[PDB]
Amino acid sequence: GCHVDSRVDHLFPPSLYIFVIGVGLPTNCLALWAAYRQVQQRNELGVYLMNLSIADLLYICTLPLWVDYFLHHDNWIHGPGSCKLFGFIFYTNIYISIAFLCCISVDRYLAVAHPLRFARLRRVKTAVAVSSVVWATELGANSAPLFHDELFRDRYNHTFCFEKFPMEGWVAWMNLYRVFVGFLFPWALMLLSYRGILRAVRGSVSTERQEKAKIKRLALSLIAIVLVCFAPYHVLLLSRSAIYLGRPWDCGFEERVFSAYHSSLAFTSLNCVADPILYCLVNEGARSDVAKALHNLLRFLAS
Amino acid sequence: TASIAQARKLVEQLKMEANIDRIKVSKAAADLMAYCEAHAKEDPLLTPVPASENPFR
Amino acid sequence: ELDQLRQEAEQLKNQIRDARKACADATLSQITNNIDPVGRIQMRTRRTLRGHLAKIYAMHWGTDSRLLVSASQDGKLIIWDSYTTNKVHAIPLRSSWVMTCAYAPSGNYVACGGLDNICSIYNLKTREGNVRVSRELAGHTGYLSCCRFLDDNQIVTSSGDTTCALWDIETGQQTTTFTGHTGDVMSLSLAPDTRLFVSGACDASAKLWDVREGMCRQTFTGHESDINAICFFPNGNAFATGSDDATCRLFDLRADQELMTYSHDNIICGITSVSFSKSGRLLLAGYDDFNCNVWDALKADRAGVLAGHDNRVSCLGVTDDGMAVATGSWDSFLKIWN
Amino acid sequence: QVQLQESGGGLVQPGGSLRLSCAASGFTFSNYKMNWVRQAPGKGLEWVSDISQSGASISYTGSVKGRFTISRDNAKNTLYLQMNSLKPEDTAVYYCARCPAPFTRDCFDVTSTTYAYRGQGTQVTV
Amino acid sequence: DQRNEEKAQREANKKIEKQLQKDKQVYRATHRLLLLGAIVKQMSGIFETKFQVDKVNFHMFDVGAQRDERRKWIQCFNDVTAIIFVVASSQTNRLQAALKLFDSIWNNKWLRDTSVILFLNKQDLLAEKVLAKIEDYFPEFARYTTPEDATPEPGEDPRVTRAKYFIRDEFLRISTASGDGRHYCYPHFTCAVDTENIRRVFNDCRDIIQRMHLRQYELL
Ligand SMILES: CC(C)CCC[C@@H](C)[C@H]1CC[C@H]2[C@@H]3CC=C4C[C@@H](O)CC[C@]4(C)[C@H]3CC[C@]12C
Ligand SMILES: CC(C)CCC[C@@H](C)[C@H]1CC[C@H]2[C@@H]3CC=C4C[C@@H](O)CC[C@]4(C)[C@H]3CC[C@]12C
Repeated sequence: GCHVDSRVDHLFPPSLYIFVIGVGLPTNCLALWAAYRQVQQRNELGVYLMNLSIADLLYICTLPLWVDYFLHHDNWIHGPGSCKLFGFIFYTNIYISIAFLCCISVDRYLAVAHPLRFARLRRVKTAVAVSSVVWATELGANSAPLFHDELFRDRYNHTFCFEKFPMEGWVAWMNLYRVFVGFLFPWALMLLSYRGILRAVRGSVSTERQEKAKIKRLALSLIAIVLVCFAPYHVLLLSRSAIYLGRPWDCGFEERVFSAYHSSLAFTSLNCVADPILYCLVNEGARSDVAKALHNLLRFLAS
Repeated sequence: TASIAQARKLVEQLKMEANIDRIKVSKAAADLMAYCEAHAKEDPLLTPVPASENPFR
Repeated sequence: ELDQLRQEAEQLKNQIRDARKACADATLSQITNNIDPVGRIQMRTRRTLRGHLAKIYAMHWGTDSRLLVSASQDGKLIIWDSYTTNKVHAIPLRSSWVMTCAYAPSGNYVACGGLDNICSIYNLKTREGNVRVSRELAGHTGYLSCCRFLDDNQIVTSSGDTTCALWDIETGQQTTTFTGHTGDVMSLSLAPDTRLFVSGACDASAKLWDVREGMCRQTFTGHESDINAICFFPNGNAFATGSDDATCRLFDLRADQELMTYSHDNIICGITSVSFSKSGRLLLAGYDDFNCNVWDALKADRAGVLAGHDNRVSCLGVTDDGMAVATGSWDSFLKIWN
Repeated sequence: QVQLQESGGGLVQPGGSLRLSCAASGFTFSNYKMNWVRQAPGKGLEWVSDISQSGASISYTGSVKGRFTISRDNAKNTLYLQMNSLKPEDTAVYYCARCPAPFTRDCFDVTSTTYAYRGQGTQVTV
Repeated sequence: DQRNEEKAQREANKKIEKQLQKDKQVYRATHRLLLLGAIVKQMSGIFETKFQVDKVNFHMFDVGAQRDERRKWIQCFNDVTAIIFVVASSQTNRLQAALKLFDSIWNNKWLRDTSVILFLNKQDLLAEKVLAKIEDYFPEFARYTTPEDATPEPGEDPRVTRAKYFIRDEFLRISTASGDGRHYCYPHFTCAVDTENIRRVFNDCRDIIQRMHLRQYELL
């Protein structure tokens, strides 16, 4: 047990989560609808977008109990089973999202860089098998917290859920894993995939230079929106774990970084709200399909 | 030049088309109307059959 | 003396026009001006037949009003069970460029054809359950645009070589040829008595043919562009034609004239398929604007729209019992409506 | 019934001028692109000119640019070909070809075989 | 109680759909091509020649016994990967007829998404006729200049390259009058004896499929 300053933890992280829920429920539903429309047109990318939107929907569904928790200055006010289930979703999802972003990257790379070559790898069946494998490996590689304790009543009046001060060793190594594999590997693969997509688009003759510029802007937007919103949390997590592995007997870093840590968590949700915006509404066909669907639904429900 | 047999067959077909028995379009219209009236009940698309008689629902 | 023959032809067609106008007493609009409108015909999609890979060009119902044949440019003929949505037969074709297909009124044969210039007949009932090519009718020098069975041994074929042909299937020979069109023939339609068929071509003309005599009885004009679809009215005394001029027209044999025009100002696409209902009261027309319109054949009013295809409607068929209508499209889907 | 009557041909001195006219009937004239097609004595059909439905887009074959001019009067259902500075290369039969379908930007109508929407032509001799 | 007929029809359906999945896999891997001309030994109503480049299958179709009126059967070729348009670069005005046909194929509402691979052939005869006629058909030639972004092939005067590039520009005027991104014209130069023609067609088909994939994968 050590000190923790909760000056903004009960304001900023709830405010953000509220904005995230309010904006991301409609957008993630529309994104899931457009992805289903794509997969019913025989398009793998629709399968991956469907899984992305499902992960984000789950994350948004468990946010209310986190804004409740943060409004209580980190007070769980629930039972340990709720803590386990929901806290497990609060992180597993953030990584399932990054993994399906990597899947969309590699699928686009296969389509654009090597057309005429890999057809088996570009079937809806293969997309479904890969999505199932991704869900399985993520939910099994981030299952270690489910075999431990997650509710802790420090003497500081904060009933922590999935977070302890100082931390343990297994959570230090789980943190190293979550930073280096679960974040840096899919992001590096995305960077490489979009680099390949950009060189292949440079080789294009039937594409105007403007279109090339638009594609480059979209790719840089994807990479940067992932990094800007997931990098602060993970540099802080990695610093915490390194200082701990270095000297578990010390709470200066937690005292000085505890208020930036949960702000970083809040910043990650922005990805969950960000994903549907880019991967659905930057495009012409998906915007047109969702506009048609919404206008029709409203109109002929009014009848 | 070579269209002589074409033109003579054209005039032959035309003179075989001109000499036929035509009826007034009022009588033909009345016949079409009578066929539509006499067979209106036997038309599932004009008068939809109940759901117990529809092989598609 | 070519000028002499042209003068004779012009005077003869003037005589034909005067004889036609001498019979135009009252417009159909004036005779059906007091009959009740049909209201709003609302049809619903009951079946969506999936399985074709490429665009659908042809579709024929069976006389049992349950089985269907569809031809797609992937190279397959599929025999559908409309009730259970199952596939009864999938026949791979030698040429994938099929433009027409036809189900035999007996249920034993199915024909197809296209850019190979050949009418291939397939046996559906063999002792080993195999679908075989019974006969390949060669002799057309242009593409094969429409096939229609007279019986199990006779078939009528339209072609891009401006000629129609009547074939003896067992001998594989061409019994009678029907010349007289100037543009490539697009669609045929047999009369209910199988003694007369009507032909629609890319010269804005429709010709009535005697199947036995081999001669052209009447020639109908009135369209401005190529005629893409033709269909006999159930009585056999009239027929409807749809053209690339965004217009469908009702002609009558015994009057030798056009009786009604089916056009609207906001329709600027060609008609791809026409079919009548069992009563002959409705006229379903397929259009290039992705949907089918339902016309009141007696009042020239638009009674309904069949939306639900995301590409060009190519096929349109009504069952012999009049229960359902089938629509084919270039989106590779067959839909059944009721 | 679609008819296209061409008039105005005749024998002209090398260097003179003519005015061919095409009277249309049996279709909405203002809905179709119209053309002028030529057929030299021992050659096939050659395209000459092309006017749009309104008269804004006009194109000619290269050998007749600056010399010929095409116009249409949608109110009178007529098409005109004013020919200036005629050469003996212009001696041919001039047909008035209508494009097959309305409201389109493409035409397939120079076929040596029977194209349907084409008049019988007028003879120009130089 | 005839559940037997129903289960037999469902088993037949299962066999049919298994065969349909396999022939679908075969269909998506084959690229259809239309050979429209004014080659048979390069490498009925319609002739088919199958090739293979880098283990990719191509099916080329040249129309045989069909009448010169094309407006009805050209709608069957709206889903091909590309139309290969072969022009004899140059006694009628065959070049203007080629330009007219290309304009009709380009502005057809059904070929509005079909890219064209253009092959301007007969350049040996074109060369020996330029040196020695084309300006009897095209007046803008006597006032046309070879572009600067043009390949300086070794051995040939600016005259033949001027003719070649003037004809290529005559086609590119039609091809760019649209300005909408839905289908493209890949102009190439062909000789009497060549070997890289199949490579050019393969590269252009790779480009067409890649553009279609950029559109399909929400990347454009
Ligand atoms: C077109 C389809 C086949 C492309 C599929 C790309 C898949 C196989 C790539 C993209 C994302 C990658 C995953 C990214 C993250 C992880 C978690 C790690 O602990 C094990 C490797 C693993 C599981 C990778 C496996 C391979 C992977 C799933
Ligand atoms: C612990 C529990 C809640 C985990 C549940 C994971 C479920 C929701 C994941 C794993 C497998 C995924 C499915 C894989 C295949 C398909 C078929 C596709 O056409 C629609 C998406 C869909 C239906 C996915 C929906 C989401 C999915 C069902």
